[PDB]
Amino acid sequence: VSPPPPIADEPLTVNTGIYLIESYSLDDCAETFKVNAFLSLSWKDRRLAFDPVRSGVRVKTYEPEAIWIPEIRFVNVENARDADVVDISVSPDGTVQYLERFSARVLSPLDFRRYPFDSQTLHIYLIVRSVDTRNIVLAVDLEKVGKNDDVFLTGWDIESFTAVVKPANFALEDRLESKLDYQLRISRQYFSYIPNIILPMLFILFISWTAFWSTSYEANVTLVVSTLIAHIAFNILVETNCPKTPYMTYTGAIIFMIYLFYFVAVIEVTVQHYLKVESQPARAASITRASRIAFPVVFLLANIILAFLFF
Amino acid sequence: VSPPPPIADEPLTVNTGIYLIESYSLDDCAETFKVNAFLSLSWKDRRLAFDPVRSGVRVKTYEPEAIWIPEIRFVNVENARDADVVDISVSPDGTVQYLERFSARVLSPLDFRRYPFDSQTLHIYLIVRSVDTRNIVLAVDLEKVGKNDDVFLTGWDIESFTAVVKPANFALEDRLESKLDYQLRISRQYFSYIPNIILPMLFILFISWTAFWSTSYEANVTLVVSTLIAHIAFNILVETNCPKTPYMTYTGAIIFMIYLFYFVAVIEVTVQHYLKVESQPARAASITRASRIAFPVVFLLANIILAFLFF
Amino acid sequence: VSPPPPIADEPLTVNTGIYLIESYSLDDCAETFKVNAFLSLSWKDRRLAFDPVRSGVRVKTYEPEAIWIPEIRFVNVENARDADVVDISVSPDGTVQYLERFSARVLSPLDFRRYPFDSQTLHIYLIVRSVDTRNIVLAVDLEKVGKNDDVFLTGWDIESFTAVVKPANFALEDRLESKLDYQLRISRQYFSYIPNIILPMLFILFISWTAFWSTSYEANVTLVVSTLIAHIAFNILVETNCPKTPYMTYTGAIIFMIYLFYFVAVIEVTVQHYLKVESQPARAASITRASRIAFPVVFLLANIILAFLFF
Amino acid sequence: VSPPPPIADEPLTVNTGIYLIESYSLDDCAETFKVNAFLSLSWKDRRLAFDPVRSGVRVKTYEPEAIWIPEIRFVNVENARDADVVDISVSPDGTVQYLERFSARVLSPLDFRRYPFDSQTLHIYLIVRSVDTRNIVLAVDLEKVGKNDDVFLTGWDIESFTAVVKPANFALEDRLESKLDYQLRISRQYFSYIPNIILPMLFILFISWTAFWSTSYEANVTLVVSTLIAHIAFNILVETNCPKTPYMTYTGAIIFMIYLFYFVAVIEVTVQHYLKVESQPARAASITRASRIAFPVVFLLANIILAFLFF
Amino acid sequence: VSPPPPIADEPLTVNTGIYLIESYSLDDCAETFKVNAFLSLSWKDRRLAFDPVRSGVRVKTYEPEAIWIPEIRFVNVENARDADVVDISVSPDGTVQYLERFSARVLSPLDFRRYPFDSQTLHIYLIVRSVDTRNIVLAVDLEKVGKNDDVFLTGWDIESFTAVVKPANFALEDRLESKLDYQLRISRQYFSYIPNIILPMLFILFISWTAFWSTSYEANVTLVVSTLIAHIAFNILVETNCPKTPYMTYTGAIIFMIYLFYFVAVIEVTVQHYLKVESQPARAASITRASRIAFPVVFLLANIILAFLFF
Ligand SMILES: CC(C)c1cccc(C(C)C)c1O
Ligand SMILES: [Cl-]
Ligand SMILES: [Cl-]
Ligand SMILES: [Cl-]
Ligand SMILES: [Cl-]
Ligand SMILES: [Cl-]
Repeated sequence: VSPPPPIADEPLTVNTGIYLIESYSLDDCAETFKVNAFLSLSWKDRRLAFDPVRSGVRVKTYEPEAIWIPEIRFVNVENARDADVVDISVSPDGTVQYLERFSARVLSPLDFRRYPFDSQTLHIYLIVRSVDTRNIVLAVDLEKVGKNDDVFLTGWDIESFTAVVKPANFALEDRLESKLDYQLRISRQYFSYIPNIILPMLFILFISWTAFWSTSYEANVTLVVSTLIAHIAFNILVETNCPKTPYMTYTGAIIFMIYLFYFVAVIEVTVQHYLKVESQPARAASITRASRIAFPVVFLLANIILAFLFF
Repeated sequence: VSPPPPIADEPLTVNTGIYLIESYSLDDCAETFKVNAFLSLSWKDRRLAFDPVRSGVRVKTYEPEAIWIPEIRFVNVENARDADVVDISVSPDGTVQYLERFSARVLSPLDFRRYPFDSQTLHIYLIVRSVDTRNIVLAVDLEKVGKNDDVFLTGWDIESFTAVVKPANFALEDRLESKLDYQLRISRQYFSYIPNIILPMLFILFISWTAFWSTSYEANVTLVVSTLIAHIAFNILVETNCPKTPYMTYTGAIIFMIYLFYFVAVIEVTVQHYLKVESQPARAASITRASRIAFPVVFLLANIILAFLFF
Repeated sequence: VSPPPPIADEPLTVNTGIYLIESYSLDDCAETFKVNAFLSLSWKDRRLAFDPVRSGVRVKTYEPEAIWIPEIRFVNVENARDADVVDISVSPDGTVQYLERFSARVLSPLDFRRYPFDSQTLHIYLIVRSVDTRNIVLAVDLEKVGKNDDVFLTGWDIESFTAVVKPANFALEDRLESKLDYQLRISRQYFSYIPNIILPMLFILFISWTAFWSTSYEANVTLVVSTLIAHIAFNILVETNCPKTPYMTYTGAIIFMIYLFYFVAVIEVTVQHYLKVESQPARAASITRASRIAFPVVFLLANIILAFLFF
Repeated sequence: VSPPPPIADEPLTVNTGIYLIESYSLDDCAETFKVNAFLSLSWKDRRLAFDPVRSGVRVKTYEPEAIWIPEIRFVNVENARDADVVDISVSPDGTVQYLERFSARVLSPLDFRRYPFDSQTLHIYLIVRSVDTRNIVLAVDLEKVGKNDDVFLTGWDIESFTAVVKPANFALEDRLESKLDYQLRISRQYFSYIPNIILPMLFILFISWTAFWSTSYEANVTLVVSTLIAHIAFNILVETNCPKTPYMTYTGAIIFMIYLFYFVAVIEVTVQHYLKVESQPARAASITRASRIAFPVVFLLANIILAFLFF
Repeated sequence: VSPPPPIADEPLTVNTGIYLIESYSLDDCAETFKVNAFLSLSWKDRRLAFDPVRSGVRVKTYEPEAIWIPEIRFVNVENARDADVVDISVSPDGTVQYLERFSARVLSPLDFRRYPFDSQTLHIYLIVRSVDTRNIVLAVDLEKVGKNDDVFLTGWDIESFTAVVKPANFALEDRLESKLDYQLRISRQYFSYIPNIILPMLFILFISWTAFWSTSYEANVTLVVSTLIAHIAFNILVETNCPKTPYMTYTGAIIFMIYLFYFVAVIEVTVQHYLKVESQPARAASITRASRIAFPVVFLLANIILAFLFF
């Protein structure tokens, strides 16, 4: 229980590897996701070297307490990881082969600007603090990085689980720290978004536009205002249950634009009636007639503009 | 505390068995369910063999620390299982009989495509990682698999708890892994759906269809739009409180179709009025007259089509 | 640390007793409840007997580790109970007197068929698995079963805390099990239900029935449909927040019947108008006049029928 | 690790004291509140007496394991308290000075009858069970009982933290129990109630009363019914999120009375119209004229009656 | 062990420093936030002094058990912090350099008076209780206080992480206490508030004001009342999900004022109609004409007054 000594001035290279067993509980609101994975660590400790002939065994198994193990920690975890040592094995030269199974709630931010057509890169940061006697540097064993084929996130297509092989070495509180980046690339698999959210919302908006084919101010007030209540009630029904996002999203803009369309529709209805009351049914009829094309066209173009702006 | 040695080159067969005591907290949203069960393990360690004459005892009881126990883990659990060793018993030949009581929150995906007439297969995966000295393989003792008769999940019929006797042996990180599949088959209790959800949502839709027996555009706008609000408010009332499902479900389609029916009903109402204003009460009356049969018939057929498509 | 030996062939009788200190968090939805209680165990271990004269002491206090204690477990608990040994005391003849303080989230199903006029029987099942050497049977010490007078569940009258003195001995995985049933009888506090839920729901229904005193189809459509929205919004306001119950409840039936009454009221309104439009104000007036008595009477009788059926 | 022996037949007096560091998470629904506090215990165990000359030290510090500490427990806590021993100090005479820092979710019932003008007395019950060798009695050290000035509960004024100095010694399961009552007196902060809840609810109700200045049955149906929906939606907006209270509260009564006022207003509207249709516009006008004063006056009086009844 | 001895009469100075690694789960409702940070402690224990020449080593590493470490605690944490000792290092003069990684749910009150244009100062209070042998005082090592650049709280700009260098030394239960204040200054990201909350809420209000351009009492009742329902439904849609704030906020006032504006708008509508019915269309027209400017102007000024009052 002291770090291994350097042959020359070299730092201790710890070979890492994360193998995802299970990925679950991705909370879009909290920006967290839970993982069940294997963490494999490998380093050279000469104090533990042995001759396979005079020992008989080709590999020696140790208990965590018995030998020096580097203090590897996760940077972005909520509570400290729940680890269980699976195996520790020493090869004749002194190469330790550590493997543990852990579960962790990882904090990784999410970008909803392009929701529900968004892709995310989830991060798992590995860190090691360099000791008094010698410096510790992390390295990636690509043979020890992967994920089980069964690894799923409902409503997401899991593209890849890879690691940024070059560690980000830096000084923190007068000591060296080696930081490794493991990336989980996921893209939204939301198909049912169209018939469940977009299409009913659009039907309600269209229902308001039928007031451009009526002259009954009482039926028109009922149309635009009652559809505005329906629109809001529908949005309470399909609510993301997430706090408001500080930035403007694609879907956020569309919804804003829809509120603006209900507003402008009321203006038209109000004008059409006022012109009729002021015995000017020529202007009242022309406005209503224009609105029949004006509303769908402006809506269609404004959506094309937004879609272009976000994607 | 070292694995038992092989007679010849054979792997160590560990006989498993899960006996469900309690099943609870099935979360449709989270795709999780909690379990209280017995995990019985049984293997042969010759180092432990005894003569009942020299020992006096017909069976020897050990403490977990005293003997070598295989590291059996669950694949799909959220946090590591809460285990309590009930009993460890060695028979004269060296056959170990381990039994522990555990509780675990198991992650198993759910298929809502046929909801609320759906059946689900809940999974409990047992795994063992092969050691340095020898390979470990899992096997099922069918006498040690079952469930208490009292075992219940409110709103589900618990059909069976069985295990896929042939383990899925595979290589992972240069070591053999032996995986076992325990399946909990449950089917839903869909009767209260009819009076609680289907019938009221239907009454609301029918209330809209009474606009095919009226010529009052003001009363008809009120009918279709106000029932559309009622429909949405009712759906907020019977809300599954689950995130939206990425795939299209049977119930999802019906609801979509209902929104489309409210849309088409507004088109009819609008047309009826426009033809009536444009002094064409022949076409206005004929359309309304058709709609009286057109709407119920198309609805009935479209539902028959969907029911056939999903089931 | 081995079970006590039998004088003859008799099984070991462990005398149990649960004393409720606190009862809390009764979750109607989850079908669980939390408890703080004392669990008192008493058995005869001769290996521990002593002469009070030679020992000069009445009773000898032991530490849990020092002596053999039977593995008593709860059948219906979520996580394993949080136990704290209060006292272990041996009398001269070897009668052990164990007492521990525990807290447990107990899973006990609930029957809402007669809600909110329901009574429930909460269960706490104690179990012991018989060992290799000898069989263990549970017994009830009635002097050690009770509850503190301060024991409360908000919204329930706590009737009794008693135990089914005869244990349910049965075989499980070729070993004997001794199961004891502790019952907590609670009845509901239904008074605030009348002014808070029943009466406003009834006022909303009556408001719709005023359409039987009007001939204005526009005012009548507004009446029945707007009260149908009010009814739903009120139900969202008084929502049980519980997943839907798979079975039909008393309150479930009443609400279903209310939805059917809103439906039939729309039929009347529609008919009355159609007959008036078809210049038949004799039938239109007679139907409306009947409905003024038909609706309250049928509602009153249909309730009487339901109340009789459930109680 | 055995209780201290009595000089004469006296019981062991343990001097207690709770000092609130932080109070938080007061859940009105759950009737629980969380606390961070110091629990100071002091008793004389002569077995621990030392000579300051032979020891060098004027006070000796011990580890919890090393000496006999009385088993002090909380009666009304959800899970067992999270304790951390801060200091254990013995002075030559054998006087032990224990101090711990604990956090606990305390269950104390709440009386909402006078909400939001209510005051509550939160309880923290300390208990000690007497042993075989000698009886243990709790006592209060008033110098060791208080609260930090920073101690806050959002929306409450924290009046006092005091203890009922006379313990409630009683027999339980043939052993003596000494109980101590610590009381946290809090009163509510109710000013934002008026503008946030009471006033908008009253504006909506007044909006309905404008139907006493109109003869349009269609505008009047819309007024009373649409305000009844608004009233309900507003109540969903300001919802306490608490299960229904089994007893009738002050606020509960006001809301009930408001529902009754919407009901009676519909009766007026219905009557006024029926009398007008039955060509009796003398009675129709007189009723409406009365209602203009009848409704505000009866409402004002009925509230005065209720306020008097509850306070 | 035992505290270090003083050279002269001086108190023991413990040099503290908190380095935020992760900040997450800021709950505006619960007035709590979670943190992952390093806690660095440093004091001089002469008992540990050594000669680097005689020792060979320039620094000695110890295990927590081996040496005296001061009991540093947090004042405002929910449960006791989850700590893991990273490193303990003694320099030849006996200066201990302790470093641990902890995670804690910190309770810090929030002031919503200026929401959503608010800034908050989150607190982390460090405390040490003075022992009998000697007094302990906390000090800040400014080189050891900071935050990772990646440290984020969604929807907030993290301004600074600093400590109030002068500790709050005070007496508590006849012992000295040294308190340090660590402050996390955050300001809100209010831009998405305008398009998401302020603008749609405003449109809904303007929709009501169109009743000043209509004489149809039926269309006007529908306008003001239906927009009042829309306003409430929209507020249920954008709900903070936070318990009501005991104090009056800026947004609280605006919303109250909006409810008052819906009320006054109904008064106008009612008056305009009553004057028209009482054949006084001169006053009816003049009021409506004034309201067209009166409502926007008074609203604009009243908002200017409020904005000035809060900011
Ligand atoms: C006036 C009447 C036809 C009406 C129109 C719009 C909305 C509602 C409800 C949702 C308040 C309504 O009752
Ligand atoms: Cl970690
Ligand atoms: Cl596991
Ligand atoms: Cl248990
Ligand atoms: Cl406790
Ligand atoms: Cl702490």
